[PDB]
Amino acid sequence: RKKKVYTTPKKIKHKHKKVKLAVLSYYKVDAEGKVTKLRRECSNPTCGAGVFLANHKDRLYCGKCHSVYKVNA
Amino acid sequence: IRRAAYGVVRYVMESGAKGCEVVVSGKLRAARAKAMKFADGFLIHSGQPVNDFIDTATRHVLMRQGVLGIKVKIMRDPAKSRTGPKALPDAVTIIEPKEEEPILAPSVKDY
RNA sequence: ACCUUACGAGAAAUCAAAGUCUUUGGGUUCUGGGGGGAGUAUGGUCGCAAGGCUGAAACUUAAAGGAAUUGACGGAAGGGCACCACCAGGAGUGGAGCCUGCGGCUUAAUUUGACUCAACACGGGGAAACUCACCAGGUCCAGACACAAUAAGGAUUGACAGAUUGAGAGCUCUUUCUUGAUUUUGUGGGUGGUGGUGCAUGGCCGUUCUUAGUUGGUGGAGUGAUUUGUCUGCUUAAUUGCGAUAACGAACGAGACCUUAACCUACUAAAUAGUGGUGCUAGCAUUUGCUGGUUAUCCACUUCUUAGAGGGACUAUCGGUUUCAAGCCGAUGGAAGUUUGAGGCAAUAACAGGUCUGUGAUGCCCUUAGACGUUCUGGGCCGCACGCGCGCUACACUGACGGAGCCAGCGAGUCUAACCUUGGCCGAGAGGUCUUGGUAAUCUUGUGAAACUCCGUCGUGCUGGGGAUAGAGCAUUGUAAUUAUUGCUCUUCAACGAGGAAUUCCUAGUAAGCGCAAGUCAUCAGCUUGCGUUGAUUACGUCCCUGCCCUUUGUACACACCG
Ligand SMILES: [Mg+2]
Ligand SMILES: [Mg+2]
Ligand SMILES: [Mg+2]
Ligand SMILES: [Mg+2]
Ligand SMILES: [Mg+2]
Ligand SMILES: [Mg+2]
Ligand SMILES: [Mg+2]
Ligand SMILES: [Mg+2]
Ligand SMILES: [Mg+2]
Ligand SMILES: [Mg+2]
Ligand SMILES: [Mg+2]
Ligand SMILES: [Mg+2]
Ligand SMILES: [Mg+2]
Ligand SMILES: [Mg+2]
Ligand SMILES: [Mg+2]
Ligand SMILES: [Mg+2]
Ligand SMILES: [Mg+2]
Ligand SMILES: [Mg+2]
Ligand SMILES: [Mg+2]
Ligand SMILES: [Mg+2]
Ligand SMILES: [Zn+2]
Repeated sequence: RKKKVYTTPKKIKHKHKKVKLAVLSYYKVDAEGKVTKLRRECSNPTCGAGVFLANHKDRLYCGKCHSVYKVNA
Repeated sequence: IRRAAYGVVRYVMESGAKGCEVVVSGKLRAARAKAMKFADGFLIHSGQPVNDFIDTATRHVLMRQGVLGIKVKIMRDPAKSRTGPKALPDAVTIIEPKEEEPILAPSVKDY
């Protein structure tokens, strides 16, 4: 060997380990009524209306199926 | 180490071997390694006879200073073989003729 | 003075005195008491002088010395071997162009090991990616286990689109879903490394040396270390043996052994080997024949093919020559008469020989998450002013080209895969495509190989020798072929006219020519390991050169002359 200068530009950007968020499972809350659901789910063959949908800018995700389910209004 | 190596060569010759030979090679007490040879009896080295009568084996003992190789050569006795050649190739034995007295009188036995 | 004994002596070499000396006394004189300092200082005394004769110490040192032994070496003397030496020769190499390996130069990197024999077509090293170790970059953890911390009102994981990125790595970010105790953050403690050290090692390999060398028992010599055996000579491939003979008798290595090649009308047998017949046929003749084809014609056979068991050569017989012995040389017979040919195996003692990059063989040292781990993308190992070493093609009519003839042996080959490929068809070719046979004495395959042979064109012209270096296309392998992978066509058509000093290999189916198979292999042979085909000249010696071995000898050497 000759040397190790570690020449390359410094790009140490080891990521965020999905930062612990605050209280979750915000379906909706209803004063003396039954709660509807924000973040529409999915008409799948497996997912039994338990998985929500990300609300992005002009698309809706899945999370566990990583497939967009958006349809026109 | 010598206890074992003298012990094993004594055991093989007591078991009826024609010749035994053990080699220990490795670092003993110094960085400069050295081979010991421990022998008894006689052994042949060349020819087809070695394949049939010498059994050989090699081992690597893993000590804390390094690897100690252990060779063992055992010359079995050709007489106790019971399967194949009973003697070395150049062993010749002439059988002693049983010696009897000259007759010096012609006779006929009858029936 | 000499020769022989050894009564005796001695540490031995040696000695008729160096004997009559621990069993110690014939007479007498002189000198020595570890090595240096040192025959020096100083004082005498002799001398013209140069010097002679007497002659210390302080201090310093653990050996200095004698005679023999075994090695190593010698610019000492002899002997003996070997085409990795020469002789008489053959074919070359060194010149040329290319191929390949090494050094150098260059580079981001041109990864590295190995420098006389005993490095350099070597690492089975024919590297497009992988291999791969090097260079530029990007992921991952594949960081066991333990203890702490974090934390089910989430310890942590994954990602759609966009920016980004070589990239459909969410790698990172914007964005917000999903997962659920598996992980995450430290402390230890591990793990992995083609990272270092072969001069820390094992095993393996190479070399001395595949030369002929090595060792006990008992006896003899010597106080002993040691020596003889193990040798003057002859002989052999050979410490192979005859002979001499204080040695006899053996052991390892050589030889024997094992494999292979050559002989077997002797045995045992065979459509996976092969004849001959008899059926069935074809062609030609015609007499009573010639040559083929045929797998269900079947009957017999083993010469040739194959391998089991065996036989056979032992230099047999004769002649010649030699202590008339081991042998050697002719002739005859024989399949075979250089160890019948060729290998495999291969002693004691070695070497700082090579290998840590074959190994889940390894000690220690380093590294271990912006890794020296593993993976992915792209380069590099191939870069070219030069110096070397193995090779290939040639320099030409003992030839080039065209047509025709036309013959081997060693071998390899696919199934849960796609290897060896017959045959039909298309294409100038290289190739494509449809079927088939083969897990193999069955099929490829009589591997119809090349040199060669016969007829033709060339006609001494760098020429129809040579085909380097360039330009266009067509295909094949592969994820990919640009620094052209390889194959084919057309065109371009260079050096080279037998090669200086130097130098290599070789003694009969051998050298040399000529191809083929296998290994590496998806593709690629100018390489290697084997196999056949065609087949010479010269010698049957010697120590001249170069090496190695031995003897005698000298030695103040013994990590041994690099002392
Ligand atoms: Mg060793
Ligand atoms: Mg002396
Ligand atoms: Mg040349
Ligand atoms: Mg190489
Ligand atoms: Mg190389
Ligand atoms: Mg690397
Ligand atoms: Mg590692
Ligand atoms: Mg690595
Ligand atoms: Mg070593
Ligand atoms: Mg004796
Ligand atoms: Mg004695
Ligand atoms: Mg003796
Ligand atoms: Mg004669
Ligand atoms: Mg031509
Ligand atoms: Mg062939
Ligand atoms: Mg050109
Ligand atoms: Mg010469
Ligand atoms: Mg040739
Ligand atoms: Mg002298
Ligand atoms: Mg000395
Ligand atoms: Zn779903």
